Amino acid sequence: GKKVLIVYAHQEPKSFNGSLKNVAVDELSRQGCTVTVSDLYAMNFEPRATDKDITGTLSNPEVFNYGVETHEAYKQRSLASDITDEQKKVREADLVIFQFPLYWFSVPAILKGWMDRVLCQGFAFDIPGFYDSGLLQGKLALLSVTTGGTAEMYTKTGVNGDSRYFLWPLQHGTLHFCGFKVLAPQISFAPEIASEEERKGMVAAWSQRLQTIWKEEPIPCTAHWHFG
Amino acid sequence: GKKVLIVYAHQEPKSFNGSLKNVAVDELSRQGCTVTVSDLYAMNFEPRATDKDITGTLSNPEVFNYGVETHEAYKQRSLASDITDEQKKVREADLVIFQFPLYWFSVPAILKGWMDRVLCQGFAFDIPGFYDSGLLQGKLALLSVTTGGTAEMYTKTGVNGDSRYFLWPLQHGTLHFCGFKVLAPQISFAPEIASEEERKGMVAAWSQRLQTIWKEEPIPCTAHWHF
Ligand SMILES: Cc1cc2nc3c(=O)[nH]c(=O)nc-3n(C[C@H](O)[C@H](O)[C@H](O)COP(=O)(O)OP(=O)(O)OC[C@H]3O[C@@H](n4cnc5c(N)ncnc54)[C@H](O)[C@@H]3O)c2cc1C
Ligand SMILES: Cc1cc2nc3c(=O)[nH]c(=O)nc-3n(C[C@H](O)[C@H](O)[C@H](O)COP(=O)(O)OP(=O)(O)OC[C@H]3O[C@@H](n4cnc5c(N)ncnc54)[C@H](O)[C@@H]3O)c2cc1C
Ligand SMILES: COc1cc2nc(N3CCN(C(=O)c4ccco4)CC3)nc(N)c2cc1OC
Ligand SMILES: COc1cc2nc(N3CCN(C(=O)c4ccco4)CC3)nc(N)c2cc1OC
Ligand SMILES: [Zn+2]
Ligand SMILES: [Zn+2]
Repeated sequence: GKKVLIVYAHQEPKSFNGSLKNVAVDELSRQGCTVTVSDLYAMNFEPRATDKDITGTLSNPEVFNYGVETHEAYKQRSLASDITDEQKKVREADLVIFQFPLYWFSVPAILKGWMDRVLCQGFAFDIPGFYDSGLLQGKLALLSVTTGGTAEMYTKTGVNGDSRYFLWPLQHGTLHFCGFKVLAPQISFAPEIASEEERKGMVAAWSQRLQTIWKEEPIPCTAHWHFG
Repeated sequence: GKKVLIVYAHQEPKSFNGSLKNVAVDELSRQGCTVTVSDLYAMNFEPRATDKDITGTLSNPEVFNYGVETHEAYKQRSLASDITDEQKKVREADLVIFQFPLYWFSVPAILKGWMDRVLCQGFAFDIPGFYDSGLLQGKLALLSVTTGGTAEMYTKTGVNGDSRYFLWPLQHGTLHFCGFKVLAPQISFAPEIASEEERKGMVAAWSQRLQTIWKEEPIPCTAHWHF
């Protein structure tokens, strides 16, 4: 028995991202997995890292330091409940899938805020207690990303460089840092450009990949994998 | 005369980032430059890309495509005023400095939202206006970043890898894509582990570099430079 959290960042249910999220839910549900979706836009999820994220007495009220104050708030249980709600979902999950359109070679800001606010020190990592010693060790993570650019454009000799270059901050700097084993990303290239058959193909490839997701090995989340 | 925009993303005026922003203001002001600051947290800047970003009625209110709708709204002068306020500052600027602490090998979400919302198709880029021909060509951009990790931690065979690895999505994927010439980043490594005198010295060095900022050449913003 397995628990899956899908962190989903798209404004439009009828979008290609919406379809990818829906087939994920359908297929994991069919397998008998426990499935939860955090639909960040529908939740109006707060992306800003602010002093509103701590409800208790601040450790240093004269000079506000977000990292210091959230680490302390986590230990004291004085974090805002929207953060601790998300942390519960992550804690219980065996696999976390991020479903999002690529925005400026990265996640949309609303999802960036989820990373900034939910993955605090004490919960997701400590110093020491990061990368292979990260606190979310034992969990799997997977990026399911859609692009405007074609696969052509995302090659080493294309304008945008290889797709793996833009994965580094997310796969390594965030997920690996927190101790996740990272599964190979699912990149669905340029669905707005693609034909009807090509889009249906991309949806079914994801659906089909999910059938055997629990048999996959993680990537070696290293500089060499990303950059060669 | 030169116009500079500083897009600043820290919650605390007394912070190390705050000090770096303040010396940039002081030094560029001393030089006679026109200086504007967008203090994102103080503005409570909206980071979410939503249909609220378009005023009046939408191009296709059945299926919402942010990219399409904001491109159309830009062309039809129908974007929310927080966005168009920022676009005016960017249009008039000769240099845009981004002052921020590194969050997860990237910009804080509030700053990511400025990028997502302000740099829309029609304003910052178009077909064929991207990279070398991007719509903001002729402008300079500069990332001034503070980190938790020391410089040693950010070496090519360090835990965190090379600094330039994380710069790629920001410098190339974003700024170069819009046509900016990118100046070398100012990276202020690990202010929190001090010393109080060593912090003084990083602030001073940023100020010193700003003295000759207009003489500098842009980096070659290529896969090669970063990797
Ligand atoms: C601020 C911003 C920054 C961006 N930065 C980048 C960037 O840095 N690099 C880059 O490459 N791109 C970038 N993009 C482009 C962006 O990544 C794409 O527009 C997005 O990935 C497309 O996914 P979508 O779900 O919105 O597509 P949609 O427009 O929703 O889908 C395309 C088509 O697929 C159809 N569809 C939906 N479901 C199905 C289904 N079940 N079967 C068949 N068809 C279906 C839809 O009806 C639609 O016609 C950026 C976009 C924005 C707005
Ligand atoms: C969500 C999150 C994600 C993060 N992700 C990363 C990451 O991926 N990689 C990484 O390396 N780090 C990361 N960090 C750490 C972060 O980048 C550092 O905490 C930050 O850059 C420190 O900058 P600051 O301005 O807040 O320092 P401050 O705490 O504000 O500065 C340190 C000291 O400088 C003092 N000071 C202020 N002005 C001056 C002055 N002019 N002269 C002398 N001293 C002065 C202050 O009083 C303070 O004591 C993350 C932090 C958070 C909260
Ligand atoms: C090559 O890399 C990039 C590609 C991008 N594509 C788009 N779109 C989204 C909409 N498209 C369409 O097919 C389209 C046409 C009509 C309706 O929809 C593709 C262009 N928007 C961006 N902001 C991009 C940024 C990039 O690099 C930073
Ligand atoms: C190696 O790369 C990383 C370094 C990090 N350092 C910190 N600090 C900054 C240094 N601190 C301090 O001296 C300190 C101690 C007490 C108060 O302040 C706080 C933790 N916080 C993060 N979130 C980091 C994330 C990283 O990679 C994703
Ligand atoms: Zn890694
Ligand atoms: Zn470049």
